[PDB]
Amino acid sequence: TLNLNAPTPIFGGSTGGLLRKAEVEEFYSITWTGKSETVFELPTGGAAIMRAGENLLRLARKEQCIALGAQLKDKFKITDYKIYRVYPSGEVQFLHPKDGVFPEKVNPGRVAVGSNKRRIGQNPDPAKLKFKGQETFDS
Amino acid sequence: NLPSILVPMVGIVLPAIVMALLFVYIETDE
Amino acid sequence: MVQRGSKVRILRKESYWYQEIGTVASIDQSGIKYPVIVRFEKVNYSNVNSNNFSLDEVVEVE
Amino acid sequence: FSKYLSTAPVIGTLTAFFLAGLLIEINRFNPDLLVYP
Amino acid sequence: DVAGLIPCSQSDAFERRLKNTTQRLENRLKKYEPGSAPAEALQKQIDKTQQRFDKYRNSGLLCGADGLPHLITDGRWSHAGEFTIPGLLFLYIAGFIGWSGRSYLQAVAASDNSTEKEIIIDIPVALQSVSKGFVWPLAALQEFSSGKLTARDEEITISPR
Amino acid sequence: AHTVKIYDTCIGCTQCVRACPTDVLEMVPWDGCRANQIASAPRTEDCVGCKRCESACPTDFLSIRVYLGAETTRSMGLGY
Amino acid sequence: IGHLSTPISNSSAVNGLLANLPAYRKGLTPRLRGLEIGMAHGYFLTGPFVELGPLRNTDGGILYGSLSAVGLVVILTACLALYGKANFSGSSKSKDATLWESGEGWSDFVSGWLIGGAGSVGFAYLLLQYI
Amino acid sequence: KIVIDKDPVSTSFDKWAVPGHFSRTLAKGPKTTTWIWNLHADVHDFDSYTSDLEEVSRKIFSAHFGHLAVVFIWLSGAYFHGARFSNYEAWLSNPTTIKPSAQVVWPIVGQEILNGDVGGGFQGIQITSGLFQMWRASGITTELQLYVTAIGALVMAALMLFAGWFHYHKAAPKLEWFQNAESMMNHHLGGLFGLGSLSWAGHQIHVSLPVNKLLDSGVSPQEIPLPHEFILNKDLIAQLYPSFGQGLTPFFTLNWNEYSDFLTFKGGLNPVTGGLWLSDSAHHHLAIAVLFIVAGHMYRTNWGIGHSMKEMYDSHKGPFTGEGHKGVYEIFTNSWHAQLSLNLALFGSLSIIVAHHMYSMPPYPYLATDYATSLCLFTHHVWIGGFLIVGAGAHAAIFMVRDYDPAQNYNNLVDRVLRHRDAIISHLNWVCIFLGFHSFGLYIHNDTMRALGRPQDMFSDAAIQLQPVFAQWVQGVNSAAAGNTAPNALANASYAFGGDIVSVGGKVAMMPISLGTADFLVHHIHAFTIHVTVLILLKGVLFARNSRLIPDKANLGFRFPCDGPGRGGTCQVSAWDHVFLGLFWMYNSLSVVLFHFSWKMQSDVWGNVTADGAVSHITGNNFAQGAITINGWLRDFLWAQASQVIQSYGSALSAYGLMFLGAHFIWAFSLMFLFSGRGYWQELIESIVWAHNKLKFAPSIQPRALSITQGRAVGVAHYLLGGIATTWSFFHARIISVG
Ligand code: CLA
Ligand code: CLA
Ligand code: CLA
Ligand SMILES: CC1=C(C/C=C(\C)CCC[C@H](C)CCC[C@H](C)CCCC(C)C)C(=O)c2ccccc2C1=O
Ligand code: SF4
Ligand code: SF4
Repeated sequence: TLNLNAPTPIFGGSTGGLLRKAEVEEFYSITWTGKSETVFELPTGGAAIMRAGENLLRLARKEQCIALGAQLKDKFKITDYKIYRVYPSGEVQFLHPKDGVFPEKVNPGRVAVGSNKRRIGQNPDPAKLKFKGQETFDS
Repeated sequence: NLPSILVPMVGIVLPAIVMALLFVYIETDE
Repeated sequence: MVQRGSKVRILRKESYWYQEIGTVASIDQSGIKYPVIVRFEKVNYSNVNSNNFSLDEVVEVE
Repeated sequence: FSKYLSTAPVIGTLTAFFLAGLLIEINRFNPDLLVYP
Repeated sequence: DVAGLIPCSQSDAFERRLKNTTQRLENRLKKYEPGSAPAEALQKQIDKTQQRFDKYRNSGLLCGADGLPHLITDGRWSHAGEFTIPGLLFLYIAGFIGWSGRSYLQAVAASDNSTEKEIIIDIPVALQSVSKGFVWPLAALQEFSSGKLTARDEEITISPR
Repeated sequence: AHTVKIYDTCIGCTQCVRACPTDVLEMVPWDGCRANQIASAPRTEDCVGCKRCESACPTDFLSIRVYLGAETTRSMGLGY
Repeated sequence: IGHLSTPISNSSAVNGLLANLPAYRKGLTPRLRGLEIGMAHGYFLTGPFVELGPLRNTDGGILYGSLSAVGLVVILTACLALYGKANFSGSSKSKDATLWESGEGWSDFVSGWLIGGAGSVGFAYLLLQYI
Repeated sequence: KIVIDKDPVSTSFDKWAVPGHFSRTLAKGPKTTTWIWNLHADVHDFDSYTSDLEEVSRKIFSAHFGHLAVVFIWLSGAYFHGARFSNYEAWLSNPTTIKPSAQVVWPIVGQEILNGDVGGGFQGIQITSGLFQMWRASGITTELQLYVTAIGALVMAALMLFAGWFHYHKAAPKLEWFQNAESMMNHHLGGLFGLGSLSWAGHQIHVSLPVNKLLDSGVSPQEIPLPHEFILNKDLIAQLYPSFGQGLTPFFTLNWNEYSDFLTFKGGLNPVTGGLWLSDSAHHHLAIAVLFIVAGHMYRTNWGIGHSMKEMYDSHKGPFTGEGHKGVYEIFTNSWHAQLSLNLALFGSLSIIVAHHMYSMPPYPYLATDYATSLCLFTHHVWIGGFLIVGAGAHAAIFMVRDYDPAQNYNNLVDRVLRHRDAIISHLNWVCIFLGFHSFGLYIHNDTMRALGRPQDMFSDAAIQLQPVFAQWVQGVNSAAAGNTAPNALANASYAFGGDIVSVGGKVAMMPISLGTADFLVHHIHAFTIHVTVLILLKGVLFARNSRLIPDKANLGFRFPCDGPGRGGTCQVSAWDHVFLGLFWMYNSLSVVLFHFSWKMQSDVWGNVTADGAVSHITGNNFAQGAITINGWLRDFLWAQASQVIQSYGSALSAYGLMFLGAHFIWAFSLMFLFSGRGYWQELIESIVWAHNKLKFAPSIQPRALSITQGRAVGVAHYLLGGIATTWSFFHARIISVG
């Protein structure tokens, strides 16, 4: 789970983050264990310091979580980032890793959502699907 | 005399009315 | 049946190299759909030179 | 250096330097050629 | 006399352009020292003007009411030197540069590295295509008849339909 | 949300998944071969529509397509 | 922490002026805080109209300037009515339940702005043409 | 400590064959035609392909030698064409009457009509570069001294070009030779700037002051002794300012008051020429030298004494600003771009200061009466300055993407500006909108008032007045400052604030530029247009790494066009695209500054003086009531003063008329690239590759459309070139005819 409360990094700043959208619906939180006391750029402004931790950071967008979750895998090789999205004034817990593994890795039990059993040149003309509820790419 | 009454009616007053019903029709919800 | 090194013409109408000549680099010896790998002299807009086609999209102009 | 002069910007320039100077010297001895006489 | 255009030898507006061009240079000459170097450059400019009015009078050009030589392209052979004769003189030169760069690219494309030889130009193959480019009105005739000047549409790449 | 459809000319290259900035995509085993993979989009509500998954697909005229549909707050990429 | 902590952030010298203005003041009802807001803004709004007007050296300029400023307040009554018609639809409750968050008093606030706005426009007409 | 490497790079032509040799991305061959533009884009960006800061900095050092070569080559051409193809000898005899000229035009197709009646017995182009007035202040009287200086620059150009070969191929210094900023600041201050102003102070005393003392006595440029005779013959230097007879004994015994005749503080304009007194500028650079030589002994070196710039920043920290300047020295001795942007900011900010200080205090003799040059000298250095300030916001943004390190910057003054950037940008956002309403709308108000027949309701001097009292006061404290607070000065710092009309020839050299209601409006137009230009560039710097929109904008790069059509559409989000947008606004800002200048002087300042003393200006004092409306800017400035750039066909000014229309073309041609987008042309070219593939001759280098980033770049390049060269042609054809 989210394990809130967990210690925010030693930061103190950033006008650019977590405004009034967060309190009404859907903010996010990325949780990781940083194996140093080192500085890292935030998507808001740049520094904080990562704790020994159990480190947690409440971010506004999921796009800002995967951007920070890419920096911890690139620069510090801590790939244990585990993002969430909150409860009653939020929507959906445990966004990533969604099936216990990274999405670039294969995992059996996943189902091919959004797959098509055809090419793109085999897409029909929109005149054939005119005045119907079908769309020219759905199957 | 009728120009002096009609042109501030549809120059000022009548746009301010139709702006009001539109702005309520936009930001209402079912 | 196309073999490796054969100079083919592409009939895939969506492809960048439609109705153009390319040489098959290899074919996959399994039942995988689109096994025919053709290498082209001309790069597409993503600057690549290969693609996987089927045998229905290629011919044997040799 | 000869393989440098075969490159496109230099050989695009010296031939354009040649073809301009062709046209420049023509208008000095044959000025104001409107029509074929 | 094809559109009310009087010839320039009897056109008085054209003969009056000369009277004002030299009067605008003689007054430019009237202040300078007579033996000076800007003095002789104005007489070289005055006589270069007289070599274009006498060149246009004797050539049989057509001057309007303004007095400027008009050109007549419907092509008549009495006015053939305006557009028809330098146009034919153009078309060989442009087709020379055209067929040279086309013959260069067909020779280069059937090599090991074709894109390399477009950057650095092979002076053997460049001067070869000049030799194949001078004969282009003859060379394109047997090229079009042989069937290898154009390509059929199953060989070119074409957008989807 | 924007619609993301993955076509069968994919090769299991895994490049569009790791180029996704909002973690929409994932890799899944294939039915008819049970060895190769294909991309899949189970989280299309997160899709901003940046089309970075199309810039990474190596196939000629890419196997994954993004059709920009209705714009929610996630797909508009709004921090407010 | 998400908010930046400058030395003048959360200063009591300006957090006491915010807590005592008639938009955040605790004791007021929406009829009263619309009157206090309306009395302040209508008082200065007739300022620029009488000294910077299309007619300023007339009989004539103090009345028509103040006639213009009550023209703004009757426009801005509609804007406060339209903002309440839109943002409080069904009197949409929220997490704070103030006049600004949920509606809950809003029809009185616009009339309070109407009374104090048209008052101080006319009140400052007295101190300029007379007094 | 000098440390170098011996022969790291050979002097071969193996890499002259292959274009693109430097990068792993290039030199494989152009598969498409973007490679031709990818090559010319990332050549002199050494930081991308070379990943060693030692190897990068050697390329940068020896490349400035090549740029030092081309300036010296350009300077020799300035001196050669003054020697051979100029009327400089005849001009010194009559400097007011004869127009300065170089660049004779060849007798070919008709461009020998540009060789006009320029003065005396010479025919050429009336030039507006001020080299005739610069060489007269240097003391030059014959063309042989120009001819040897043209040779002297070419040998110096070869000397710099050899030094760039030597210091990269043969003896390339290490990284530690470049990171020594304190010894570099010591050397450039006292040596480059101090001795450069000390040695030039030697020229103005021994050479410039003696010949100008006889030239302003007006004998002849032939009767005047050659300037080596003022060094040899000490009786000749004694008949003019007789204080040279005492030698250097007033200098070493500190009895400097004996130099009161060639080291003055006269401080005005010469009544014979209309330039600054040369004995002022002789005393000037001598005082500048000692301030620069003394300041060059400040920073620490290997001798213990001296300031350390790393320990000045440590313990310059307050309670507002966290860790202070700790880290900005380590940033500045590693980032070549943060060094470039700051040195570009104050090079371009200086270049506008040079323009403002040279029309009001004309340094050269007969520069003030030469209205044809003083306007072009202003408008040049303003335009040069604004390009460099955009390069400051450019290279500050390139610093943020790859040279910014978050580990080195925690709670310092780079971190704390990148943490409240939403407060900086939005408060900058408001102050443009406040200034755009309250400066441009006061013109829109004045248009509407004069259109409606209401001239008593606009902002004017016979209307609602907006007098500039904060600037009119500063005109008062600087016009009444000679004798009270600068007591040794005989006259004021300039005649622009207040003073007499200095009339050299029949024309005004300088007169007090008054300030009124119109001057309040334009100076707030300038305040507005600058603040938007700051706003675009500073938004590019502070958001170069990330935003709320794209949190990994530094992972994508400094120069990338978009992140796609998602997030609503993310076109022009990068740091490069803010530099691209700021270029127009810099063009928008500076072109009003040059329109303000060109009509302020023509109406109120520049003009003729009659034999009694009354002044009749050029445009006749129509800036006061015309330049408060946009129609008066259109009718009385752009329409009324372009009557010389269009009536110039058939005269000697005809190439200004052809450059006028020819720059309207390139400006309007640029909108083809700016307004449109790439993917139209990539499918238009697909119809043209077909019509070449039909006849079997399509090139193997595949044709592509220009990229999105290039199409923006090729559109802003022709936009500025189209509008500056229109302003070039309009300014030149106007002031040559009337001034
Ligand atoms: C298109 C319709 C329209 C019409 C008919 C007018 C008419 C007027 N405008 Mg204009 N104005 C308009 C649109 C219009 N405006 C737009 C679109 C702009 C933006 C460009 C402006 C910008 C503008 C400015 C800046 C000013 C005007 C002013 C005026 C007045 C000039 C004559 C005058 O002073 O009488 C003398 C009469 C008076 C001074 C008082 C008139 C009565 C007031 C406005 C209403 C009284 C309140 C009433 C109880 C209820 C409100 C009714 C009201 C909404 C109609 C006149 C009433 C001047 C003005 O006085 O503004 C008020 C002025 O300074 N206008
Ligand atoms: C003259 C003998 C000579 C030779 C044979 C070389 C050879 C080499 N140099 Mg060296 N070098 C030299 C002199 C020489 N250099 C000089 C005089 C300088 C000082 C400028 C340098 C400074 C230098 C640097 C910093 C670098 C090299 C590099 C190189 C290597 C590759 C360069 C290349 O292939 O592009 C050839 C380049 C050109 C032909 C373009 C030259 C552009 C000139 C200098 C200016 C042109 C601008 C001009 C004013 C045009 C204005 C616009 C116009 C329309 C008016 C190659 C071994 C590179 C290297 O070793 O990489 C590992 C490298 O980074 N050189
Ligand atoms: C002349 C054309 C033009 C105009 C009017 C504008 C206007 C503006 N630009 Mg734009 N811009 C332009 C060309 C123009 N730009 C071009 C060609 C480019 C491409 C390079 C840009 C790229 C660009 C950038 C990158 C930025 C701007 C910004 C701005 C805004 C500056 C804020 C301000 O002071 O507003 C003041 C408003 C005016 C001066 C308009 C005058 C109108 C009068 C005063 C009022 C209107 C009368 C009346 C009340 C109308 C209402 C009545 C009606 C509804 C009935 C302003 C809206 C900046 C911004 O938005 O930051 C805040 C910014 O960063 N622009
Ligand atoms: C016109 C245009 C193009 C097409 C322009 C192209 C493809 C540039 C090609 C023109 C040059 C002039 C081709 C040069 C070809 C050779 C170098 C010519 C050599 C001749 C020698 C004699 C020198 C774009 O690609 C584009 C992209 C994005 C936004 C706007 C635009 C845009 O406006
Ligand atoms: S991006 Fe496309 S081609 Fe690449 S692995 Fe995914 S589905 Fe296959
Ligand atoms: S459009 Fe962007 S966010 Fe959506 S699936 Fe593709 S890469 Fe991921």
